[PDB]
Amino acid sequence: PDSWDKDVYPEPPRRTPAPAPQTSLPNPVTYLTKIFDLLVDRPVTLAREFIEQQHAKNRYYYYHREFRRVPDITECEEKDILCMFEAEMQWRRDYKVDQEIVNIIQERLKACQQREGESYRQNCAKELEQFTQVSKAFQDRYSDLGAHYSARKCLAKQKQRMLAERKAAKEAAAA
Amino acid sequence: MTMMSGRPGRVPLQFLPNEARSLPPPKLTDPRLVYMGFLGYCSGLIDNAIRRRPVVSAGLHRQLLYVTSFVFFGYYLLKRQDYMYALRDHDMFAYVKSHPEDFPEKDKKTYGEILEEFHPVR
Ligand SMILES: CCCCCCCCCCCCCCCCCC(=O)OC[C@H](COP(=O)([O-])OCC(O)COP(=O)([O-])OC[C@@H](COC(=O)CCCCCCCCCCCCCCCCC)OC(=O)CCCCCCCCCCCCCCCCC)OC(=O)CCCCCCCCCCCCCCCCC
Ligand SMILES: CCCCCCCCCCCCCCCCC[C@@H](O)O[C@H](CO[C@H](O)CCCCCCCCCCCCCCC)COP(=O)(O)OCC[N+](C)(C)C
Repeated sequence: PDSWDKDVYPEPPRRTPAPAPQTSLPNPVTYLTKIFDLLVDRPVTLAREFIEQQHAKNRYYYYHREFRRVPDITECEEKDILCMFEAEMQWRRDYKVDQEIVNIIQERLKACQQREGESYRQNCAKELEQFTQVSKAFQDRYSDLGAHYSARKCLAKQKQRMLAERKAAKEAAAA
Repeated sequence: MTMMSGRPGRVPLQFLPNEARSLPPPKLTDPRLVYMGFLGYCSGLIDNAIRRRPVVSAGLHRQLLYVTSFVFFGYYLLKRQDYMYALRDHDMFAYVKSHPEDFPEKDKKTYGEILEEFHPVR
């Protein structure tokens, strides 16, 4: 349904075959499905219609909270406590958002594996590639910080990685 | 070592220099004063209990005098304590202002230019 965006959680076009009866015998599954429909799906639908009718008479909205962007930990003086506090809060929010991004990608991967059935090893290559990329990025950013993590430790990790990459690049240039 | 024993202009047994009158007095609802009154009330209760009298009801005049005396002493005690701390801060700031070489304000460095070692936890 329209509850979620179908671009963030995509699905294939859902091709299903038409029934081709080849026996004179009746199909018990169809008879049981008709019984289940008429006996379960209709009263539930009526109850849902009543509940939605009651809901439409009382409609109110809640809004997603917006946050502005503040200076990062790089634009803060060494002992400036207030700027450090704002930067740390913003960094923590970004960490939560990145965790949720990884969660979305993992949900895509699991849904693909279940959906594709016996052809999952070939039909889910793109989702596996996306998860590998996002996992590599996330791992670089936050792994090994440990408990008592902060924006300063993440910055130190990034600086160390940049220094190593610069040295490797300059030594490969001399080759 | 005595830090304030011989500070120029100090009167030997004053307990409250005239300079202290320039500071805001403690409010009568100061929680420290309330704690001193609590101490006086506890002293009154212990006085009742030691003398084998009904602890809460025995002497109301005595308990009132206890609370009043503790509050009365505590008010002047707090005034003197606040005066001493104001003196300490005044002297500190004057000395820092008069010796600029010993208290330099060096250049501020942002965290984007300071190299901090990263220690992985694994
Ligand atoms: C941290 C936050 C704040 C906490 C503050 C600190 C703690 C509280 C304050 C401490 C001092 C205050 C009390 C001092 C006098 C107490 C002496 C005493 O004997 O009491 C008996 C006395 C009973 O005597 P009685 O009623 O005349 O008749 C019974 C006979 O006397 C029958 O008596 P008896 O002599 O025949 O019975 C014998 C008994 C008699 O022996 C005792 O009663 C022991 C009392 C020793 C007093 C404590 C020592 C000095 C204070 C130091 C406390 C240190 C606290 C820090 C933590 C360390 C813990 C020790 O001895 C034993 O049975 C041996 C038992 C061995 C146990 C050993 C443990 C003893 C030490 C425990 C101290 C804990 C703190 C005080 C406990 C409360 C005591 C009432 O108790 C009371 O009735 C008075 C207590 C209530 C008064 C306060 C109520 C205020 C009014 C109500 C309205 C509130 C206003 C709210 C405002 C908002 C508007 C609504
Ligand atoms: C266990 C609790 C301790 C309680 C101790 C006794 C408390 C009751 C005693 C009442 C004190 C009365 C003295 C005040 C009357 C006027 C005298 C005044 O002029 O004396 C001044 C001095 O003031 C007194 O010293 C202040 C006494 C207050 C003591 C209380 C502080 C206790 C520490 C915190 C514990 C909480 C106490 C709570 C009390 C209920 C003179 O200053 P100065 O001549 O230049 O100093 C000589 C010493 N020097 C030079 C070497 C420094």
